[PDB]
Amino acid sequence: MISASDLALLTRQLATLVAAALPLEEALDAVAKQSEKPKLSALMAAVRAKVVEGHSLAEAMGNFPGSFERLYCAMVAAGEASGHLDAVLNRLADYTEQRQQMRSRIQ
Amino acid sequence: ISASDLALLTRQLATLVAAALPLEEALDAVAKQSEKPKLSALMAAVRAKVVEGHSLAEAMGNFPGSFERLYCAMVAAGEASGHLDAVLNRLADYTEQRQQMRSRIQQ
Repeated sequence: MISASDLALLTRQLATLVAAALPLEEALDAVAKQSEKPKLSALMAAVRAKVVEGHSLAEAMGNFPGSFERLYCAMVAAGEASGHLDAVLNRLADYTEQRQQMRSRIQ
Repeated sequence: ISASDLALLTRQLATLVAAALPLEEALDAVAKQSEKPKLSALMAAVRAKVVEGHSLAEAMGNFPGSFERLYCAMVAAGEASGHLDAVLNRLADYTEQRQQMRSRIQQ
């Protein structure tokens, strides 16, 4: 069960690195290394294990539906299917940053 | 540039510098990923000064309409200490905090 601010941080970082043409495995590594929360490092490294293991990012992410909801994984799947993963992650970073904002407006 | 623009660019820049991209590749990458030609141009201009041999802090310093004195002094200091990566992460938190205040008010 992931905090909306923590998902928004991971997704912005990942979108930035993937857009900068880091290989996916390296991008997931950089997001795991840069995390302040051990639980977030582990999560990103676990997703990376699956991608290195041969799974797509969506399938990898799909292993953690408490972190990565169905809509988010299907968005990733489609970007991978089209060769536009970087566009889809940039879109998801905006989306996730809106949910973080809604959660701070109340609490 | 706006508060939300500065927040985005600082977060992007922190993420890339932390991933060990050379500063000139990090600035390029952030200029490429911007949807606003004014954001891209600013970042290209900062990069120009940095390729001309200036510090990031001096480079940013030429645009006091975007990079406040405190922002620059933090960058200068991180450059001095060999910890620009840590300084940009802190500025990325600061600029996000600021942005989400102007957002609580914005609606």
